[PDB]
Amino acid sequence: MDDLVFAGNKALYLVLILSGWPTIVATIIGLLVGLFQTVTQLQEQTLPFGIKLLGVCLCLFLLSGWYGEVLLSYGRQVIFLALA
Amino acid sequence: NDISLIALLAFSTLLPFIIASGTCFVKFSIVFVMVRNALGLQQIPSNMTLNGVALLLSMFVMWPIMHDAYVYFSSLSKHVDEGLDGYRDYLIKYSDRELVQFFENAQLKRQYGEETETVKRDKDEIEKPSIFALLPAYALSEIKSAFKIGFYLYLPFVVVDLVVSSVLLALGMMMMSPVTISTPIKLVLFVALDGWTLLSKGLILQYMDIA
Amino acid sequence: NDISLIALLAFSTLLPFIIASGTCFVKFSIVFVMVRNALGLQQIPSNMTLNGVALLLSMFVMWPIMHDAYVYFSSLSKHVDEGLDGYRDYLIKYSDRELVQFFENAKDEIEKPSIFALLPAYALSEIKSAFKIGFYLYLPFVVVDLVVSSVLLALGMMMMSPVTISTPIKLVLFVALDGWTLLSKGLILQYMDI
Amino acid sequence: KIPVTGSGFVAKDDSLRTFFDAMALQLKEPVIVSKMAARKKITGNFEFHDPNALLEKLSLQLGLIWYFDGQAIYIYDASEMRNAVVSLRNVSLNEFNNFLKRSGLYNKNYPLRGDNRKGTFYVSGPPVYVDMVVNAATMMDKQN
Amino acid sequence: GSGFVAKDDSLRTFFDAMALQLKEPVIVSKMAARKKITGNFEFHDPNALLEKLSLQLGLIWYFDGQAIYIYDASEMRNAVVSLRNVSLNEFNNFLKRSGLYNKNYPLRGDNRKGTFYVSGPPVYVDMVVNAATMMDKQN
Amino acid sequence: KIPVTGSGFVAKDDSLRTFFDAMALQLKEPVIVSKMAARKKITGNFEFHDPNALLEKLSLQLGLIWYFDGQAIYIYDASEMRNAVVSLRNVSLNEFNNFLKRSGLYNKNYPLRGDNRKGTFYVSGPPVYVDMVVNAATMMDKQN
Amino acid sequence: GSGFVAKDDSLRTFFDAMALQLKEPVIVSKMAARKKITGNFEFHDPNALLEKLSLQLGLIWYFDGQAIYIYDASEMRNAVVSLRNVSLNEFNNFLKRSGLYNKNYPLRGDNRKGTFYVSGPPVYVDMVVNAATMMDKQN
Amino acid sequence: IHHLVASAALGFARVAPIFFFLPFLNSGVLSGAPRNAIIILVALGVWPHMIPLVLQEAAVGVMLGCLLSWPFWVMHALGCIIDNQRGATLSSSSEMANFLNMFAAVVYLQNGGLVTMVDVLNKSYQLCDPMNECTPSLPPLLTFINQVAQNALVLASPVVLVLLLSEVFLGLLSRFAPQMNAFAISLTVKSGIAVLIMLLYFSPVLPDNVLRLSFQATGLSSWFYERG
Repeated sequence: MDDLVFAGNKALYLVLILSGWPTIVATIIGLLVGLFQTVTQLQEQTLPFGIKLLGVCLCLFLLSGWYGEVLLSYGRQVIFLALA
Repeated sequence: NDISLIALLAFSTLLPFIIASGTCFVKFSIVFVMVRNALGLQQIPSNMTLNGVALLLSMFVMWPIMHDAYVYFSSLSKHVDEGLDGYRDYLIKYSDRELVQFFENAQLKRQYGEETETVKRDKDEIEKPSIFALLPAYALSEIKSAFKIGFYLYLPFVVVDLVVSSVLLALGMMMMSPVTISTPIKLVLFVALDGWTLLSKGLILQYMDIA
Repeated sequence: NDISLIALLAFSTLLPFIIASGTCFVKFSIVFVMVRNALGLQQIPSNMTLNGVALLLSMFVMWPIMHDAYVYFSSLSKHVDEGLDGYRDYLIKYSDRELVQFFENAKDEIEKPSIFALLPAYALSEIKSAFKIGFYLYLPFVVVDLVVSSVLLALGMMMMSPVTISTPIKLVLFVALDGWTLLSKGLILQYMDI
Repeated sequence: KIPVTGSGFVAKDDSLRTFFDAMALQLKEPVIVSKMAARKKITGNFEFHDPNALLEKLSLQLGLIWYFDGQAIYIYDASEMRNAVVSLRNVSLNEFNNFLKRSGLYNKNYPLRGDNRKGTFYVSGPPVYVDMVVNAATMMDKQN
Repeated sequence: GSGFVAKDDSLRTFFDAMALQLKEPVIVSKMAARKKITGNFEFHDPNALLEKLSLQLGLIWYFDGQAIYIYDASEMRNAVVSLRNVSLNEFNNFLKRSGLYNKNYPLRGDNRKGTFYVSGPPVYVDMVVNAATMMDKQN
Repeated sequence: KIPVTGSGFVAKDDSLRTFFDAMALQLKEPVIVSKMAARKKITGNFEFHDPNALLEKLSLQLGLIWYFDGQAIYIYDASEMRNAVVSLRNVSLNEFNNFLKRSGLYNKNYPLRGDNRKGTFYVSGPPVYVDMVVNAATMMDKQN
Repeated sequence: GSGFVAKDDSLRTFFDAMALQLKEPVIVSKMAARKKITGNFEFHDPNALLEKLSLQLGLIWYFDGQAIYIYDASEMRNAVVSLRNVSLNEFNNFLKRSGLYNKNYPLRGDNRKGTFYVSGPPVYVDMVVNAATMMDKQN
Repeated sequence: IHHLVASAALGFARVAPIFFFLPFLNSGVLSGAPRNAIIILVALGVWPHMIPLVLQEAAVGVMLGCLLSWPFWVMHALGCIIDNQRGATLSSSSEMANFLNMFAAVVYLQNGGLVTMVDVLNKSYQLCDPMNECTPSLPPLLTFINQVAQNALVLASPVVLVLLLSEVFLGLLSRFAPQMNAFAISLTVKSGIAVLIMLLYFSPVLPDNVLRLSFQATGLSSWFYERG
């Protein structure tokens, strides 16, 4: 029981922490572009996607090999708890 | 010799009946299907195949136990009791204790009446349960054990799907199904982990041992 | 021949157990549906013709194996093992040697392993290799699925499903590449050389 | 480790097979308790100094039937008693009672009911007593 | 001297340890191999220790001249067999002259007749019945 | 690199099949151990200088039966001892014991129990001794 | 001098190398080719080394005039055969006059009777059974 | 002999809908080859001893299968509101609710589970044996839809109110500067707050309520009566 509680607490923790850096690197560049639009008046609502695509695709570029060694380290542990 | 084909049409359905109900084939078929639903595939890998691979591993394990029923072979029922001690001992080891006692008491309540003394756990030292109480309880105890393995197997992929559906909502791509992106990167988690040589490696070690 | 019609109908329900597990039909039929799902199709072409092309390609490497058993094959104890020796020197090629020792315990030149010990490892080795070469096919289509979905998002049309646009492009990327014949050439050259 | 001064058996929820095997030393024969008469339980402080008289009283208070055939003591409950009626074509009942008295299988609690010089009688008792009486009665007429 | 300190043994590792002082091998059945025993036992009179422990545990045993068979008490079977042309007093002299006569389980029957009643261990009953119907076949 | 310069066999968890083959040169016959008697294990420092008394002592301490038929030493465990009753039609027991004494297959540990000049007797022992005495007594009546 | 240096050889390639110092080919069975041997051996008295190795590894062997068959100890079989019109003594004279007489596994039986007991390697017992039952039909 | 087919086709009728409804017994985890062998073993193992008798016994089975599938519908409806508030479901106007249903099907299955399931099914023949015209008792059936919805709403009550305050505060942030595109700015953060808030009460609260909403054998008389 205490491992079923631990494995459920860690699956939600890894979802929270792996979707952390791409969702805070697409937030500062969602807010500072609009703060530039508060100084100079622009009425183009479809503007900060041009930076949001480069922000998410460059954050997923440097940490690409890092996600594989957190998914493999958690996926090998849960099967050892399953079988043994 | 077609006068015994009325019993051949019973023995050729009773021999797969024990296979699909009371042996280890039930655990292997549920785990193999639930890892197909864990990845998110519907047809492939074509469970006509998976009922053959699960039968090859179950006959691999059931080969020494069934062979003792052939080295041997009101009045014939006491002869078949001596021929069926290895199967009753295999069903005792892997069924549930709290569930066989339920099927034992409901049978005594069925046969003799409501004033029958309730059987407790302390019979287990010398008294052995019947073959009609182990056989329904073994199937449910392997449905419980295979669903227990399949939830653990299920968890990593759900971790992949909940980050993929989060980054497709960070970008403004809410009108985009995340299955078409996750299904490539859900397949690397099964080939870099070589789980086909890990589930079959572990499920054999639960029932037999090496060296 | 009423003692032989049972020996014909059981053989006709035994070959669907063997062809679907212990031949190259396993690796053949899986990739045809993974490339069927990579384009975004559900009912095209069917589930029936994809097992037909894979069965016709499956006997291209099994008919040279089956002819050796037809010429060769209580005297039937050692009669069967050499009739299947042309099938068991093929099953050691495409399986894992450490895995067949796991089933043989639970050199190889002086003694070939048991025939019932390496057929599950052959099946697991072809499901694993089909999943590996099946992951590769998905990637080009996923790129042309993310490009059109981010070009329409460069515009203001966030309420627009890109499946109505990506499906023309995905099957010109498979016919300008000549995809269907290209996969079958590599599947034949992985088993029988030219 | 076991401090009580006297001698006796203390049963705490014993189940009538482990209880009668404890009486199987004062009785000098092994006791065989059936399957239906082993579901009943008994608890209390007992002592055995003439167990052939103690077994008769507890077989009426609990409800049981017993039989001693020279080697063992069989115990069934009361609802397992069976009946039979058989006919002897060429030996008498007084001839069959001399075979039971001389061998040592004559049981005065379950006698044979019938006319003294005829061929038919009526026997009833425990299932090991009836299946011996019927089998020896139909195996003496075929000899004679 | 000697002995055996049993700690949660299973009545098959115990009666094999007694099978040195007893000068014969011991064959314990698998329905009497589920009972257990523990305690410090000293083997200085084994033929009376086996007789006492068969009654305290509830057991039946038999020694035919080569081994000692041990069953539990609920495996005792019985039969009644008819000899057409050989007396019981002659068959009982065959058992006395051979060595299979066991005074614990004798043959209950009329002294000059053909019918008797036998009961005991299953290896003793299935020998007496077979050697009696193979003595009607000889005559 | 080998220890103290005496003679002996050191057994570190062998399985009674690799152990008796080490004794199979002091005994001058090959040793055949059954499949059920190869699951027990032994561990210790042993010393063979007359092995027929060591095998007699270990067959009682471990629980085993054995038979030397003139060319090999068969070893079974005690739970494989089988028995049979066979009746001789045209030859006596003393005229069969003279065949066993002259042929050297007579074993004093498991003799033939029966009346001295009759046709029926009783054998018990290892399955290679019982399958030899049954077939050699059946095939001698059809000879005479 | 000659000799063989075995490093984890598989007991079929080891006994094939002794088939030149022995003057006959050596035929090793399937179950006996699973054991392994290693070490430096010197072949100068091969028939004295073959018996010493066949007792330490656990093997049986039989040389019939053309080859040396080698089995292991678990493959030894036995039989009993009844002759109707020839005795044991002239059948032993058939084995001595032919050259198939093996003094390690002789025939056990009364000297002028019909029954005897054979036990040895399977290429020996399957010859003695077929040669004994084909002399009664000739006589 | 030949009547046991009818005595196992009467057991199959009651057992089969329950199998159809429960999450650890459906077609996703039980393929066609072993499926029809288990339900004859269980139906022969629970027997206490004309076309519309199989329809009456099927109606008692659909009422029993909904009562045994009572605590998993609450966790699935919990997941569909947690997944709906963060986004990811407005393409029809799931992936998260299948995780809470798979979790509750294991945390129910460890402690007890199949014992109370076959205890309910064995007490069903002690009150509604066939040829006595049992019936699923209409006047409590009408509030069954309401009960699951109420339980799901109270269970999910934190995460909706927190995501509602995140929408009022982000709506207040746009009144100070309307050039923000605050519709899509909230869409990046609500899927992280709907995970962080449910992390604080996933462990201590959620495995209790599955053992609280589980239907037991003591309430069978309030849901099944007899006409006879």
